[PDB]
Amino acid sequence: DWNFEKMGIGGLDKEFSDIFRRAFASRVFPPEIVEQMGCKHVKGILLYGPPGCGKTLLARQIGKMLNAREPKVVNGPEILNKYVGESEANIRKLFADAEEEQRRLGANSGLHIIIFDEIDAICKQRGSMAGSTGVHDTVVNQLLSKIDGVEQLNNILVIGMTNRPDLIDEALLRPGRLEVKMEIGLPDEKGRLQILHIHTARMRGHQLLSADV
Amino acid sequence: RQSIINPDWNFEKMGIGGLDKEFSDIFRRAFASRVFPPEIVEQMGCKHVKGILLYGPPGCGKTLLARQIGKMLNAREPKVVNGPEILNKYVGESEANIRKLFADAEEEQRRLGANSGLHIIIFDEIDAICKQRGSMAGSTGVHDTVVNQLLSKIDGVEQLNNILVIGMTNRPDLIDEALLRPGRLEVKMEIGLPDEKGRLQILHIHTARMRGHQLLSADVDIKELAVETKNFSGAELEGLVRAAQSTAMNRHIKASTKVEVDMEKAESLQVTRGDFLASLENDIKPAFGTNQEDYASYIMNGIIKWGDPVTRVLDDGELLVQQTKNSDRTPLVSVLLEGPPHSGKTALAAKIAEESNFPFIKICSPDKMIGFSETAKCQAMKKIFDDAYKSQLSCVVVDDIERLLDYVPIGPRFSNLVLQALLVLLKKAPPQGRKLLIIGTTSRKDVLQEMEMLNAFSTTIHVPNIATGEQLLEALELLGNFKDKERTTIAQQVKGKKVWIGIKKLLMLIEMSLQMDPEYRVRKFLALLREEGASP
Amino acid sequence: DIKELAVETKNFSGAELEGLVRAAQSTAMNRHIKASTKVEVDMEKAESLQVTRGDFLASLENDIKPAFGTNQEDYASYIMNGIIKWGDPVTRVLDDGELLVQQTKNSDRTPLVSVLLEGPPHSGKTALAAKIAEESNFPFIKICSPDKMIGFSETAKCQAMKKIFDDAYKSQLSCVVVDDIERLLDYVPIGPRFSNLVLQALLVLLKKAPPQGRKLLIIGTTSRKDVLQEMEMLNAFSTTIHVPNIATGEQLLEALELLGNFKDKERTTIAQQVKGKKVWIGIKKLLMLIEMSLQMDPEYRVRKFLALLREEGASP
Amino acid sequence: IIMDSSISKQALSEIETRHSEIIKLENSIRELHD
Ligand SMILES: Nc1ncnc2c1ncn2[C@@H]1O[C@H](COP(=O)(O)OP(=O)(O)OP(=O)(O)O)[C@@H](O)[C@H]1O
Ligand SMILES: Nc1ncnc2c1ncn2[C@@H]1O[C@H](COP(=O)(O)OP(=O)(O)OP(=O)(O)O)[C@@H](O)[C@H]1O
Ligand SMILES: Nc1ncnc2c1ncn2[C@@H]1O[C@H](COP(=O)(O)OP(=O)(O)O)[C@@H](O)[C@H]1O
Ligand SMILES: Nc1ncnc2c1ncn2[C@@H]1O[C@H](COP(=O)(O)OP(=O)(O)O)[C@@H](O)[C@H]1O
Ligand SMILES: [Mg+2]
Ligand SMILES: [Mg+2]
Ligand SMILES: [Mg+2]
Ligand SMILES: [Mg+2]
Repeated sequence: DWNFEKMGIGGLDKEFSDIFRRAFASRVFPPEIVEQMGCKHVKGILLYGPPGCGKTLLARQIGKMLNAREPKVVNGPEILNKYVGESEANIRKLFADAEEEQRRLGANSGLHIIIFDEIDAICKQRGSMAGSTGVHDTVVNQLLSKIDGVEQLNNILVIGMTNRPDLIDEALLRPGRLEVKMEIGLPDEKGRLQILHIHTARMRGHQLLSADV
Repeated sequence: RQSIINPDWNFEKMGIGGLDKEFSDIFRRAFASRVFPPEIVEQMGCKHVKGILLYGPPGCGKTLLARQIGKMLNAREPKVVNGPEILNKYVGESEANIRKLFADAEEEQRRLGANSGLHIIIFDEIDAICKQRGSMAGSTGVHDTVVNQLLSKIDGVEQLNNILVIGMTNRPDLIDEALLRPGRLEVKMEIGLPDEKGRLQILHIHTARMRGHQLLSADVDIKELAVETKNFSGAELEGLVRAAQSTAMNRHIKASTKVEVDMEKAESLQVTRGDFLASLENDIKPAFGTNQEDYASYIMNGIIKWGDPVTRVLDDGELLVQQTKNSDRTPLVSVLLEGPPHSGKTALAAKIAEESNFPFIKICSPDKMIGFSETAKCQAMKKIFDDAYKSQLSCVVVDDIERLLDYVPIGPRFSNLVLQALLVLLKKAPPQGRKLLIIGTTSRKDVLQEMEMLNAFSTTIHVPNIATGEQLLEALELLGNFKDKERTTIAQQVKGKKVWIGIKKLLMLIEMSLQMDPEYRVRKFLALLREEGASP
Repeated sequence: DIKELAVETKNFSGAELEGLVRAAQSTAMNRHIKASTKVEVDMEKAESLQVTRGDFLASLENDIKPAFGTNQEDYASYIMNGIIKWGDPVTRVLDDGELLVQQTKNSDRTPLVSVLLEGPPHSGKTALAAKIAEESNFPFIKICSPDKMIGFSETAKCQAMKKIFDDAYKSQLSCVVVDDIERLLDYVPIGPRFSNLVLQALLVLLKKAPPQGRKLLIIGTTSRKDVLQEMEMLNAFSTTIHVPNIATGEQLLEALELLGNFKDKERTTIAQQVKGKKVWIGIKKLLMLIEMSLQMDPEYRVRKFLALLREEGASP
Repeated sequence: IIMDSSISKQALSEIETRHSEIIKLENSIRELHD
């Protein structure tokens, strides 16, 4: 029981058709045909644009749109400890449930969502030409080694929100990990009309808005 | 002898295409002595190799090859390390974790002697822990201890003969030197971009199940896809096929505000060429290939032929391209395009580059280096050229050389590191038999000649301005502006004089003279032209 | 033959030799196997396995590479298109180099000798130091070129040069090449500007005798002699050698004949219009005008070559 | 502005008779043996 009219979003009526054509299209078709096709589902999305334009809203709404289990949340720089080898434990703890479910059952586990906020904060470019950045290298490696690795996962999906698309490590933005990327820009007139309607509908309901407005 | 190889393993089952030579080499050097009868090996008295390393650009098939080779051998299961997964905070616990990997082989050797089974160990992302033994100054020191433990356990006082270690990395220059001698890690391989046959084999491999169930329409032709995509890695091909399938499936599904599926279209499901072309145009974008956006921001308003001097530049560019494509003894040729300012010399370079059909084309322009220091500019240029060195052909454009050096007439002043990193990069030949071509643009030739930078460049082409009034009339006619009697009067006032104006300035004078009423456009145009035409 | 392998391998350590032997064994063994859809090993030809010398050379040239000193790849990279003989001025340089290298091995009063090759640009100096270094058959040979130090600051260049020179004090006798000096210590006519630390390091390293009883030979190349003379550096080098350009029609004809281009009638056609004047062109440019010319139709070839040569016309 | 730190722990000489079994010793001495 869900329709877009109850989502609460207004204006991003075209930047949502794609995200429901490349990320979820292969989980609603009859399973037998998809199995006969032998394809693998996408496991990443990246949203970017100016600040304060409706990004986190899409995250919550997409998270609760599916029957998926309740989203986890990593709050950017909340995974930086001080002892040696403590950030990696925090990173690894996210995929424990996914791995356990993938091992127990097979091709039947429910979708697991991991909402990643301020991706640019930690996932900086690894760099080269001698010199060690510090702890960022280890975190980046431990992250790149889990989404795609010797052991295969097919019941996960990662969402990343940031406003600087050209400060993220290039090895992370390749087909197979964080493939689909979208831009959410300022809205034109119709967007403003829909936004105002959505935000004033409640008051208009109870005859609390004068007819002069 | 129970064959180390699994009783049933055929190369067709592995599913790897385009890596035949590398796999043959690996099998020959790391598996040959375990399949030959044992008595002759005992007589010869040799010790088996115990190391393999893989490196290359991301997304070319390293972890696939490692996993498949690990699965080939029917002897136990691999022991994986997922990166920096062996690390703790208590003193002296990383070394214990490292030591727990080799324990089983140590125990088994003594019990069984010389009939043990191969024990494999995979070291995904090796460059996270093993680095130069003393290049990390300031840390607690776990790196040095880990490196020493690994070195002392692979080849120490006691000897093992039933292990095999595989490593993967993207930067095969930070790894320790003492770990890459003929004792520990011998066979080192590079996984590079495939050629036409590799792409054909990969596309055959991936789109096979769909062929089995008649889910692929006969309209599709594989050879066209193989030829049409150049410098695509395997992951990009997989993404292309997946995007095509996704579009085909989404075609049938109906409605988004209320999910609905129609079985009538579902039963008859097929993918056609149109989906493939749409996916190629819109979704997938290679990294080592050519992009269609670089040529839409520089050559903005097409190229018109206002006279004779326009065709000569293109012809000479074609001649240079042909020279660099079909000859040896000359694998690196460069050319300099120069002329007065506002003449249109940054569009001709782009057009010449685009008309070459080279797989790899790149433009290095100062638009993307605002505020950078000297070192940042040097690093950026070095990275561009390093990427260019990884293809069979290439073409690199250097735009507005005088702005890279940071020149200024007063003083004068400029950067020196950039000048040298540019002067020594115009004579370094590419590795092996790989070609290259460099096209530079400038507007002040004398200053460059005074810097002794005219020896590096192998030739020079001159881009002239509009000189004869007839050329101006031709340009005005071709641009689609004042015509009929208006044209006539302009001619009457222009033929009896000389004109000296660039082509980028005419497009601005015309547009500036069109904002008046429809009675004074000609007069304003002539006044502006007279005020601007300082014939030198 | 064991002695051939002993002589060929240079700067090998024991592990390297063991690896070479093992690789040769594996290559010899691989013939019997048939890595078809199923792995098969022949049991008839087996027991007749024999290791041949060709296998040893193949393993040497494909699957083993030492890590102390230069290797054939660098030599093939620098001296690229061979060393032709366009006249007498080619043999003189090699003879002088031979005399110098002979001196730096049978004497003890002078355990350090330095020489400098000078001439006009695009004349073939970096491909005559390599040949002299190679023909000496010294145990340790290293080349210090500035294309491996792109973007380095002054200190990094100093450290790299110091390390390369320290690697040469732990051998019995060695040769070191410093090519393109004018680019090691950045120089640009405007100003002038340059690095001072590099100049001081070089000027102190060129007069530092090695430990007791060991010898060294330094060969340096440059293109602008006068600037070096003006830095008070040209009284530190022991001697000097001059590398000239093609300066006569007969030498141009000889070079064209030996390179293998413009044969038969076209050669006489060129001779007609070339014998009536003198020429001034280096040997590296002459290998580029030829390639530029050989791109037109089967006809209209000599015309373009002569035109390009005429345009590139100057003199001292 | 960064410094990763390692730690070292120590065990405790857990004693069964340092409390609640000194009372049990009394229950064994003053009561059971009495
Ligand atoms: N025949 C032509 N040749 C070149 N450019 C042309 C021609 N016809 C039209 N143009 C347009 O003229 C402009 C060419 O000059 P451009 O805008 O690239 O600047 P430029 O020559 O690099 O200038 P600057 O020297 O000031 O950096 C482009 O808009 C190009 O579309
Ligand atoms: N007799 C010869 N002597 C030297 N080089 C020759 C001779 N014959 C052919 N060559 C070729 O000439 C080239 C050597 O010239 P090289 O590029 O080293 O000149 P250079 O003076 O060092 O240049 P620059 O100062 O511009 O860097 C090589 O291709 C070599 O094959
Ligand atoms: N497309 C939209 N339609 C309706 N409201 C929006 C939209 N985009 C943003 N908003 C409003 O912005 C507020 C906060 O947005 P927020 O999630 O903070 O965006 P961001 O995370 O990009 O700053 C929400 O309360 C919401 O009402
Ligand atoms: N030679 C190949 N043959 C077939 N598929 C390949 C080949 N190389 C890469 N691929 C495909 O592309 C992907 C490569 O990713 P992978 O190699 O696992 O990552 P990485 O390159 O970082 O090791 C795989 O999913 C595989 O399907
Ligand atoms: Mg937010
Ligand atoms: Mg991988
Ligand atoms: Mg320009
Ligand atoms: Mg030189």
